[PDB]
Amino acid sequence: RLEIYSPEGLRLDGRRWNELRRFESSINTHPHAADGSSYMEQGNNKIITLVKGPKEPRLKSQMDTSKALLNVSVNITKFSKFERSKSSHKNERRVLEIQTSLVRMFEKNVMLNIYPRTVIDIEIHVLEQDGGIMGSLINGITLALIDAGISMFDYISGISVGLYDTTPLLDTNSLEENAMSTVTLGVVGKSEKLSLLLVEDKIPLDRLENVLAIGIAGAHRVRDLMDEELRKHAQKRVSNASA
Amino acid sequence: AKDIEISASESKFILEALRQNYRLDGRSFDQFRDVEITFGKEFGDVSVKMGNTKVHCRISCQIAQPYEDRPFEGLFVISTEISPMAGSQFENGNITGEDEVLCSRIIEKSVRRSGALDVEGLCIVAGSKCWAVRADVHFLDCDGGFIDASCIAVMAGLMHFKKPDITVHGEQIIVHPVNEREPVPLGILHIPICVTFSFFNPQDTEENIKGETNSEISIIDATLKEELLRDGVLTVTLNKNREVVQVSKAGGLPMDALTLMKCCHEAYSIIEKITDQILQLLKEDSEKRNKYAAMLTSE
Amino acid sequence: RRKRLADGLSVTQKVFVRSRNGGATKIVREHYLRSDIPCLSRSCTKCPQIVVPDAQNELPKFILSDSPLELSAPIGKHYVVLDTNVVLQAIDLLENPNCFFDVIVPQIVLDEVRNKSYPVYTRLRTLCRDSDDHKRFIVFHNEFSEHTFVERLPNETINDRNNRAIRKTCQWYSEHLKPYDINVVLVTNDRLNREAANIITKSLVQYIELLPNADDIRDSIPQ
Amino acid sequence: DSQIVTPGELVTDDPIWMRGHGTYFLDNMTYSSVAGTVSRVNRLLSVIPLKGRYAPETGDHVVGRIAEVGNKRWKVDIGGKQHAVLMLGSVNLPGGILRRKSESDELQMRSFLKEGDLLNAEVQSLFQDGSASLHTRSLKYGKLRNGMFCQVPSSLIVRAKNHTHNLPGNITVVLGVNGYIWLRKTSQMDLARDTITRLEEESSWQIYSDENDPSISNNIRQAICRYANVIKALAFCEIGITQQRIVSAYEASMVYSNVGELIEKNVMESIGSDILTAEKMR
Amino acid sequence: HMSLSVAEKSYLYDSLASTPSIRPDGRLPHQFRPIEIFTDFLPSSNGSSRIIASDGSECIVSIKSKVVDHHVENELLQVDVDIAGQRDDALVVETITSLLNKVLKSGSGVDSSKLQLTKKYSFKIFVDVLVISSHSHPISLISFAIYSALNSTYLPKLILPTFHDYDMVKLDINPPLVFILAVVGNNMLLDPAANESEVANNGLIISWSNGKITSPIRSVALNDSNVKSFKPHLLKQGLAMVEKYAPDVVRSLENL
Amino acid sequence: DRRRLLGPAAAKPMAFEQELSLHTGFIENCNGSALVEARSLGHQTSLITAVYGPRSIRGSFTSQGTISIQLKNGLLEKYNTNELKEVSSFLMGIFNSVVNLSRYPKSGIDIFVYLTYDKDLTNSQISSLIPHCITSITLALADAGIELVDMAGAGEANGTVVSFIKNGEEIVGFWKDDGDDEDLLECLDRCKEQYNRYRDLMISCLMNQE
RNA sequence: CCCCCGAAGGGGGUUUUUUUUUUUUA
Ligand code: NA
Ligand code: NA
Ligand code: NA
Ligand SMILES: [Zn+2]
Repeated sequence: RLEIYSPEGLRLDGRRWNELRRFESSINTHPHAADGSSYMEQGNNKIITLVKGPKEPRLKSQMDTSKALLNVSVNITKFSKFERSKSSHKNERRVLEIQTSLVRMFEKNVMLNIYPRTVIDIEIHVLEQDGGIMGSLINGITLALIDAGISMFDYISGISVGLYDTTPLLDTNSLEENAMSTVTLGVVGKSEKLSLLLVEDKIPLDRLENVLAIGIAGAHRVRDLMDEELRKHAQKRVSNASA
Repeated sequence: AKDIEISASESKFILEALRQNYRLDGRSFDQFRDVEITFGKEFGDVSVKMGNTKVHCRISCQIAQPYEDRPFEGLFVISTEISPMAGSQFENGNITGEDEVLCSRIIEKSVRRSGALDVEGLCIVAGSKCWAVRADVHFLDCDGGFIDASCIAVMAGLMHFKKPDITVHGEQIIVHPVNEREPVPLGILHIPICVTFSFFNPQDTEENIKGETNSEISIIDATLKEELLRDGVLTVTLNKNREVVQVSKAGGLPMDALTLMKCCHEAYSIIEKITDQILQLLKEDSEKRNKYAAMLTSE
Repeated sequence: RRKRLADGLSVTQKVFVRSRNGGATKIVREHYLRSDIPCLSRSCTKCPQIVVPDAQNELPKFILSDSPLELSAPIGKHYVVLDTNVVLQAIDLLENPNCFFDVIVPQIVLDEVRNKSYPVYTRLRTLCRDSDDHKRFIVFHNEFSEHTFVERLPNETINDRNNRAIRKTCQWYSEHLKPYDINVVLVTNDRLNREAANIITKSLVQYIELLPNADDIRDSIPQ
Repeated sequence: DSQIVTPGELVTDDPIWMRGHGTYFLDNMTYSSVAGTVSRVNRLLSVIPLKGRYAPETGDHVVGRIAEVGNKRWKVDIGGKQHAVLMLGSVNLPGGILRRKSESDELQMRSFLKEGDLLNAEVQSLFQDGSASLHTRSLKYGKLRNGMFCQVPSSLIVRAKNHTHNLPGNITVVLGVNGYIWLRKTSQMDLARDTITRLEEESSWQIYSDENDPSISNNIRQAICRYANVIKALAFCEIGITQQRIVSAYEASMVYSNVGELIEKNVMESIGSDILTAEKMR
Repeated sequence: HMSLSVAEKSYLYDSLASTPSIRPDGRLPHQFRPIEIFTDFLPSSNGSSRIIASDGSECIVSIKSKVVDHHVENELLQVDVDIAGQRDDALVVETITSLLNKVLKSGSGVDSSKLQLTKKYSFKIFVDVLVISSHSHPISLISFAIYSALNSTYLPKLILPTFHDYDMVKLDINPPLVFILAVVGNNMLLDPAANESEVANNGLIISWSNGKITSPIRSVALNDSNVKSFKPHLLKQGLAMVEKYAPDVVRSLENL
Repeated sequence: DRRRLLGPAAAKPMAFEQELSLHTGFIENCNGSALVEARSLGHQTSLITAVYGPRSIRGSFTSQGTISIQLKNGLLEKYNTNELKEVSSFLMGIFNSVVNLSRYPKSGIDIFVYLTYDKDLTNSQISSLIPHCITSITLALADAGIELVDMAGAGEANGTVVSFIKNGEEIVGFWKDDGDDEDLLECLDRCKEQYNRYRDLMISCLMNQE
C-alpha cells in the first residue's frame, strides 16, 4: 500500500488523474521489411508493428473470394518486463485472446472487401512493457495500417483507465495496473462508439460509466496525437518528393 | 471447411424481422431464455437447458500438490472443449480457435479469476497437499448462448458439489467415504452470471462509422441463427453485489458507450432472476435429498 | 536527459536497483516534472493562477499564513521546513498547539519518515490533513516540480541527494517568498551545509531558543 | 500542392462528385479512407495514398517472375497485391503463328516457362479483383537473359513511351512499371530500335532458352554492376527513375573508379544531389 | 534475392567465379555492406543493441542478468534466438541458437571470471536475440549485434549479496565475433548478399575472439541448389581471410 | 500429456584404431537401412539409419529432391535437442552435396538416425559420433537406391570432424567445435585416413551386401 | 460478362518488494 492518489491529486509517476503518459509515434520505420510499419512509445511501452500486405495468400486455402484475410501476430518478448520470462508467450491463451480481439476489431474498420483474394499479415513486437499494453497495441496497429496505405473507415484509439476507489486514473502504468482494476477502450475516431471494451477484473457497476467518460476523452487525445504525426510525416514526404 | 451455408433470403429475412421488432422464437429483444437447471446423482453433476441449447457440467476433485509459487491455494481448472455433438460445424478439440479461446477466456475470467471459488479453502496442508477441483463442461446441443449456459452450469455445479470431509494428522490425512462422515460443500464467495448481447447493423457500415441516429440493434441471448448473422457481440458478467465481474467486447460492430451501459444494467436485471433461481433450485434439491433419506430410514 | 511536454510538463527516467533478498533487479520508471505545484501560501499571488483542480474538480486550499510567527533578525516572516530526523524526534512537539504554526513538509521528507516509521508518518499526515487556523501543515511535492527536482550524481549515497533536494526546496522557497519577505528556516540536526552560494539552517534546540515561548517547550525534546 | 487528408476526415459535403479510390461516403458527406492527397479529375474525386503496392493497369509493361505452373496458365509475381496470370494462349510458342493449339505443349509447359523464370510481359486486361492478366505475344516480350535483376518502389518509375532502353557501355535496361528492373547485355534485337533483319527476328527461335550469351565481357558485367548500383542510388534518394537520369547517374558515378564505392550512403546521396542540381541548372 | 532463374544464377555465378570475382554490387571479396548500429535504447535491460543492414536485414539484441549459484547453474551465459516468421521449433533457429551458445560458452567463449560475484553466486547473462528481418544467413548479423550489446552492457554493483541502488559497473569482456563466408568456385566472399548466397558452392562459419581464429568453425550450405564440395586450400583461404580482415571489424565495432 | 501415459505428476525422475561392422537392408518398412557398430578400446557405439523415400511432399512443386534428416536419441537422452538439430543441419548440407537431387523433383527423402548405443568406458562426444552417422546415412542411401554422386565419408580427430568425397581430394563437410587447438593439417590427415578406411569398408559392405 | 471476328467461332471466374463471560447503558 502507498499513495496511488495523494490528497494533492498526484500519482507515483507525478501525473494527475486525467493526463496521458508520454505518447510518441514514428511511421515508415521498416520500409524494407513491410508495406506499412510503426514504432510506438507510450510511457515505457515500446512496440514495433509491421503490416505486410495486401499480398498473395501463402496457402491456396485461407483465400477468400469476397474479402481479404486479416491476421495478427503479437510477440511479447521475454525481455519486455523487469524479470525475464523463461517461458515464451506465443501460444498462451491470453495472447491468442488479444490477437483475436485485434483481428475482430480491425475486421470492421479495414475495408477488407476491396482487397479480395489477399492476405494482410500484422506482425507486432512488444519490446518494452509498462501496463496499458492493449491500447498501445491498438494504436500501433492503426498507425502501421495507415502507413501501409490500406483503406479503413477511421482511426481506432486505444487507452486504459484504472479505478482507484472513487477516482478514475487515466492511462495506467504497471504499478497502477496492479492493486487496481482497469478498463481498456478501443474508440472509433472522434465518435462515442466503442470498437473494444475490456474489463478483466471486478468493478462496481454504478461507477463504470464514469470510467468510460474520461477514457473516451483520453482516446480522443491519443487520436489527435497519431493524426498529428501522420500529417507531419505526410507533409514532409509529399514536399520533398516534389522536384 | 465445415461451413454453415446461409442464404441471402435468410439473412435478409432475419434482419428485416429485427427491424420490425421480431425474433424467430418469439422473444422480445431483452428476453433471456428460460433456464432449466437439473441436478442428478452425485454432487457437482448439473444439466443446463436454454431453449434448445443443452450443456452439461461435471464437478470433480482429487488430492494434489500445491504449486510452488502459491503455497496456500488449491488448484482449480475449467475445461470447455467443443465436439461435433453440438454440431458438425465444430471441429474436434480446436482449443486454438477464435470462439473457443474467447469462450474459455470469458468463463475463466468470470469464475476462476473472480475468486468465485475459495481456493485457499481447498488447501489441506500448505506444503504437501491441496484439493484440485475440476469443472468440465460438456456441450451437447448448440442453439447459441454457450458462454452464458456454461457459466450457469459451472456455477450451479460448484455450488451443488461436495467434497468428502477429511481431517489431518501431520504427515498423514484421513479421507472418508460417505458412510464415515458427511461431505462438505466448497467455499463460494459470489455467483458470477454472464449475459451475451448480440449487435446487428441494419444500415450500411458508413452509417455506423460516420452516421447519426444510431440504428444498431441489440438483442439478448441470441439463437444459433441469430448468432451466425450478428455483426457484434458483448459478454457481461455480473453478480448480485452489483459488481461488473467482467466485460468482453472483443471488437466487432462499434457500439455507442451509453448503449453498452444500458446493456450492463439490463443484464443485472437478468442475473438477479437467474441467481435467485439457482439458489432456489439448489435448496429444493437438498430438501428432496433429505426427505428421501427420511423415506429410507423407515419403510 | 528529460523531455518537455504539452502543458508545462516533463519526463525523465528514474532508474535504480532493487535488492530483493538473494537477488538484484534493475527498476526503471518514468518521473514526470510539473510547473503547477502550489506553495499553498496565502501571501503568494502567482501560484493561485497556475494551479489546477483535482479529480473532484477542487483547487487546493492555500493555508499557510500570510503573516507567520516572526522572530528576531536575521529572521523575520519565517516558515519552517522540516527534516526527517527533526520530525522523528520532535513529532510530539510538532503536535503541540502553541508552536510550529506554519510548517512546510517536503514530499521527500514525507517519504523518508514513511520508510523509517509508518505511525509517525500517519501522525504527520494527520497534521497536514487537519490543518486549520490553529495549525498549518502542508505537503510540497518537490520531487515533481522541475524548479526543485535535483538529480542524483554518480558515486553519491541517497542521503546527500535527499538533503540536497530539501536544500533546493528551501532555496526555491526563499527566492519565491522573498517578494513578500517570507524567509524559510530549514530545521535539521545533521550538519547539512558547508558554506555555498543561502538558507537559514538551525538545529532543533537552536530554533527552540529563538522562539518566544522557549521556556515552555525547551524540555519537550529528547536528550 | 494538394489537400493532405487522413482516414475518417471529411473531404466534401457536396454530393455532386463521383467517388474514386481512397474515399467512402454517407449521403452527401464524403470521407477519406487513407492518408494521402485529394485528387479531383473531372467529376471523379479520390484520395491517393502516399504509399501502396503496385496496382496493375491495362497496357502496362512489367517484369515478373514465374511463381506457379498450373492448368493452362502461369502465376507470375509482379509485386502487386495479387499474383498475375499468364494464359497459355497468351504467349508465343517457338515459331510462326502456324502451330495450332496442342495438348502436348500443355503437358510440356515447363519447357517454355518454369518456376523461377524471369519474363518481360504486358498487362492485357484486369480481373474483377484488380489482378492482372498478362500476354507476351510481342517479340520484345519473353524470358529474360544475359543480365541481372534489381528492384525499386513502383512509384519511383516515372513513365514514358518506352521502358526498354539502350544505354552506353552496351547495356540494355528494362524498367518494369511495377519496379522490377532487368539489366542485360545489348542484343541485336535491342540494337534494332533505329527509327538481314527478318533473319534476326526469326533467329530468336528460342525465346524460352535458359542459356546466356557465352560471350559476356568483363566490361559489360562491371557496367551492369554500376548501373545497378546507381539505380539503387536513385532509389535511395527517392529520385524518379528515367533513362536520362540513369545515364546521368552512370556518368556522374564514373568519378568513383571502383563500383563498390557506390554502395555507401554519402556516395548515393552525392550522386542524387548531383543529378538534381545538374537538372535544375540546365 | 531468393528464387532466381537458372539464367540469373548462371550469370551471377560466372561473374562471381571469374578472376577476379565480379560481385553484383561491385564489392571487393573482403568488403562488407554498410550497416548502422544503435545501443542503450532499452532501459529495462542491462544492455541493448539494434543493427540495420543495407539490404533491410534488421536485428535486435537484449542483455539481461540474474544472480545464480555457479554450482547449480554451470552455464553462466544463455543465448535465446527468436527469428520472425520462424517457429521456435524450426531447424535453422535451433541451429543458430546452439551455435551462438557455443561461441559464447562461459568455458572459453568468454572469460567466466568477469561474471563472478561471490564464491557461491554470480550473474547469469541472458542474451535475447530478435531477428526482425533477414535475407541471408543472419549469424554474423546477430553476432555483431551481440558484440555491440555486450560492449555497452552495465550490471548492478556488489557491495546473501546486496547491490548498490544507483551505481552500476560496465561489464568488461571481449565478446567473440562470428563471420560468414561464401565459397563460390575458387573464390571466398565476406558478407554474402542473398543473390550471392543463392549460387554459392558452399559456406564457412568462422568464430573469432581476442584476435584469434577460435571455434566453432562450420561448413554451411547457403542453399540447397548448388551445394558442392570444395578443396582444403579454400578453407585455409577463408581462415586467413578472416584473421586478416577481422581486427578492422573489431576496431570498427569497438569505437564509440 | 493427453497422447501419452506419463503417469503421476507428483513423481520425480530417479537421480543417482576402431573396428567396424556394417550391414544394410534389414528394415522392411522403409526403402533403405543401415546398421553401423564401432568398437575402440574402452569405447563402444552402435547406430541405425532408415531412409524413407523418395516420398511425396506437401506444398508447391519443387524442381529437385528435398532431404530431411532426423536424429533420435537412443536409450539415454544423451544430447541436447539444439545440438542434435545442429548436427542434423550439418549432415543435411553434406548429403545435399552428395545426393543427386535433380533426379527427384516434387519429392522428399526422409532419413532417420537412431543413436541406439553409445557407451564409452573412458573416465561433446558428438564429434566422434558424426563420422559414423555419415557412414550409416551413405550406406542407407545407397541401400535405398537413392542416387549418390559419390560415397560420403568422414573422420574425427581432436574435436575436428572432416567429411570427404572423391578419394579425399575435396571437402563436403567441416565441423570444428572447441576440442582443443591444434594445427589443421594433421587433423586433416588423420580424418582423411579414417575416411579412406571407412570408404573401403563401405564399398566392401556394398559388394558383399546389397 | 470482358476479351478477336467481323455479323459465329474460339479463351476466361482466377480449385515489481518504487528504495475476565454475558446483557442493557452517560
Ligand atoms: Na479513435
Ligand atoms: Na485529457
Ligand atoms: Na522435392
Ligand atoms: Zn507561490
